[PDB]
Amino acid sequence: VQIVYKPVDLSKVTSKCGSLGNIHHKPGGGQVEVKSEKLDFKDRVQSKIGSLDNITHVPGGGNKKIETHKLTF
Amino acid sequence: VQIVYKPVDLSKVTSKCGSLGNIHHKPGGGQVEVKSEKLDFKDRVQSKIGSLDNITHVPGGGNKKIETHKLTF
Amino acid sequence: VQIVYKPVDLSKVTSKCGSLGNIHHKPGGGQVEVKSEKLDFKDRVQSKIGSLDNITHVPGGGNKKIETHKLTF
Amino acid sequence: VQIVYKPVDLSKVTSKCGSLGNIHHKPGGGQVEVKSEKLDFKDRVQSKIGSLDNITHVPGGGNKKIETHKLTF
Amino acid sequence: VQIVYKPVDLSKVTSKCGSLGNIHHKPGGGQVEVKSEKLDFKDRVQSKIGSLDNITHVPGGGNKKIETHKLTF
Amino acid sequence: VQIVYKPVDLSKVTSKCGSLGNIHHKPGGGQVEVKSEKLDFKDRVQSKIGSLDNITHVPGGGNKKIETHKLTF
Repeated sequence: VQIVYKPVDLSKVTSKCGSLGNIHHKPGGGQVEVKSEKLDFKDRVQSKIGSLDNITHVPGGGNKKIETHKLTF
Repeated sequence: VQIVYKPVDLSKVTSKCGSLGNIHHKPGGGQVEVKSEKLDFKDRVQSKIGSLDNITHVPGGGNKKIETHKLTF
Repeated sequence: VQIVYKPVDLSKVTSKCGSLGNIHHKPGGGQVEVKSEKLDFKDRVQSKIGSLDNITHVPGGGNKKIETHKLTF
Repeated sequence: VQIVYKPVDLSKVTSKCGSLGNIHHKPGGGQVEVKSEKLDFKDRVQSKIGSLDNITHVPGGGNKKIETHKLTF
Repeated sequence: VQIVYKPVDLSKVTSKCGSLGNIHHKPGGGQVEVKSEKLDFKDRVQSKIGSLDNITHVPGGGNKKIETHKLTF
Repeated sequence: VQIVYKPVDLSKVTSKCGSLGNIHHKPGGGQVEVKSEKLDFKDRVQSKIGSLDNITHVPGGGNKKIETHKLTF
């Protein structure tokens, strides 16, 4: 048995941007009011209140090559 | 048996943008009011209140190449 | 048995951005008011209140190559 | 009279367990509210209220051999 | 008369357990409220209120041999 | 008369546990409120209130051999 596994790649993944900017992200500008009375928790509680986990992501290029080569005999 | 596995790939994935910008994202500009009375929880609670997990994502190029090569004998 | 595993890569993953900036991220500009009376917790509590885990991420290039080679006999 | 009582016993009672666990028992997570007004007992009273006599029993092996030998002459 | 009582035993009662754990027992997580007004008792009262007599029993082996030999003459 | 009473035992009652642990027992996590007004008892009263007589029992091996021999002549 001969197996020859010779995949060849000359690919390009490219971008050109003349400028990138003037980007505004303002989560949670409105007031948040939470009022709790006489509550009863008999098991686990997770509480998030306000402005959490918000992302601004502005990469000058966010290009991806994802590449898997697999041989199973 | 001979198996010759010789795929060749000269592809290009490309973008050009003259400029990118003036982008405005404003989640949760409105007020949030939560009033809770006499509630009773016999099991687990997850609570999110306000402005959470909002994404602004402005890649100057967001190009993707996804590529899988598989041989099973 | 011969297995010859000779994958060849000449790839490029690239970006050019002429300028990158004027990026604004303002989570939680609104007031957060949390008022609790007579609450009763009989198991674990996690509480986050205010402005937490917000990300600004502005890489001059955030390009990725991900490349996996596997041979199983 | 000759009586020979010679039962012979090479038996095995056996278990193998790869792992045992992740067992949750939560009796009485609901509230109990008892309101008694103007009751009249002319004899003995036994009252159990709440969470009583609850068993969790998790033996790593819970085998029984029960063996009775009786001779009546 | 000859009576020869000679039961011969080579029994085994056995377990092998790879691990035993992650056992949770939470009786009476709910509240108990007992309100008694104007009650009359002519005879004996036993009252149990709350979380009583609850058992967690986790033996790494719980094997029993129970073995009774009786001769009546 | 001859009575020979020669029961013979080579038995074993056995366990092997690779690890034992991570056992949690929390009786009476809920509050107990008892309010008694204008009650009248003409005989003995036993009252248990709160968290009483609760057992945790975790023996590394909790095997039993019970072996009873009786000859009645």
